[PDB]
Amino acid sequence: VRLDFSITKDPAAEARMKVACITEQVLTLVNKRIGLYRHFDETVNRYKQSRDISTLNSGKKSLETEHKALTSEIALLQSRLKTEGSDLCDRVSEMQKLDAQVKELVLKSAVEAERLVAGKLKKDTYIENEKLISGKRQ
Amino acid sequence: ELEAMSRYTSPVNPAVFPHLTVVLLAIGMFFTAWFFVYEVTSTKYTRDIYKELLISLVASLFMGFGVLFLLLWVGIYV
Ligand SMILES: CCCCCCCCCCCCCC(=O)O[C@H](COC(=O)CCCCCCCCCC[C@@H](C)CCCCCCCCCCCC(=O)O[C@H](COC(=O)CCCCCCCCCC)COP(=O)(O)OCC[N+](C)(C)C)COP(=O)(O)OCC[N+](C)(C)C
Ligand SMILES: CCCCCCCCCCCCCC(=O)O[C@H](COC(=O)CCCCCCCCCC)COP(=O)(O)OCC[N+](C)(C)C
Ligand SMILES: CCCCCCCCCCCCCC(=O)O[C@H](COC(=O)CCCCCCCCCC)COP(=O)(O)OCC[N+](C)(C)C
Ligand SMILES: [Mg+2]
Repeated sequence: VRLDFSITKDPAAEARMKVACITEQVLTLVNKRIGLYRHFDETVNRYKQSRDISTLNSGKKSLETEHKALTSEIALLQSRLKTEGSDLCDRVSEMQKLDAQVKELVLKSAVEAERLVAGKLKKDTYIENEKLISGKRQ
Repeated sequence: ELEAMSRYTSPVNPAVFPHLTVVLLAIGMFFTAWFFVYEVTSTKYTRDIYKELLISLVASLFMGFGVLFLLLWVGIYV
């Protein structure tokens, strides 16, 4: 599986390969980021958060979103397939939804009122947006 | 002499040869399957040589031992 032995190399068939590699990388990164955000929000916002670990998680999520944006720009400019419009839309929507959910969780865990039904609705909306993103991400 | 020598009992109780043959094969076979799957799905830009070496070595070891115990289980007693 290391010997090519090919004479006429088709770049059209290699473009598809260098697209598949990238989309696998991006799917892994996005799934891992969603899992990390959910795990941090569930393990740091039970009853006391103090907006310190939540701030570190938000910084890590912003760095992950920046790396994903760089990879999306790379796959848009370099490769032949578009892989940008849907990718950029999903990345912006997911970043905004993650920031809004983190802000709602950090406000509900550090206020007089304890939001349980609101937190359940926020988690359900996050899961619905994630399902739509997984249907859009193929 | 011959009086101060112990009887030579086998190192592995023969009744344990069948139990040891299936398990060692199964695990082995499993890993083997994994390797082959990995070689068909992964493209050129998504192949790690260390992961392949590791999984292949584990499969080879477990499979060698399982094959030995099976070959000895049928009664060849190599
Ligand atoms: C079901 C679960 C089984 C669990 C297994 C446990 C093992 C137990 C051992 C058996 C116990 C026996 C009991 C016994 O011995 O009783 C004795 C009596 O003695 C006897 O007489 C009996 C002796 C019998 C011993 C026989 C042992 C033999 C065991 C061999 C094992 C088996 C199970 C499996 C064999 C695998 C066969 C391989 C098949 C090849 C597959 C072909 C691949 C097809 C293909 O090309 O697909 C392609 C994809 O390509 C690939 O990647 C495939 C590569 C695969 C290569 C190998 C991988 C195999 C892994 C499988 C897991 C598809 O092509 P496409 O992709 O579509 O092409 C398109 C390409 N393009 C165009 C690019 C798209 C008791 O007697 P007793 O009285 O006790 O005697 C003892 C007396 N004393 C002597 C002791 C005195
Ligand atoms: C009994 C001995 C007979 C000796 C035969 C002498 C051969 C003369 C050498 C001429 C040069 C051959 C060119 C050649 O090798 O082409 C090989 C495919 O190869 C062939 O098409 C025919 C070559 C047959 C030679 C077999 C010897 C192989 C020994 C390797 C260890 C690949 O062709 P490609 O067109 O690149 O196939 C790739 C197809 N893709 C879609 C995947 C891209
Ligand atoms: C006394 C006991 C003796 C024990 C004998 C041991 C038998 C050893 C078995 C050898 C196994 C052959 C290995 C083999 O099948 O090669 C396969 C290619 O796979 C195929 O395409 C079909 C080949 C299937 C043939 C299997 C029959 C082997 C029977 C031997 C007894 C590799 O194909 P790949 O390289 O993975 O093709 C993928 C290419 N991509 C670019 C898409 C990744
Ligand atoms: Mg011997």
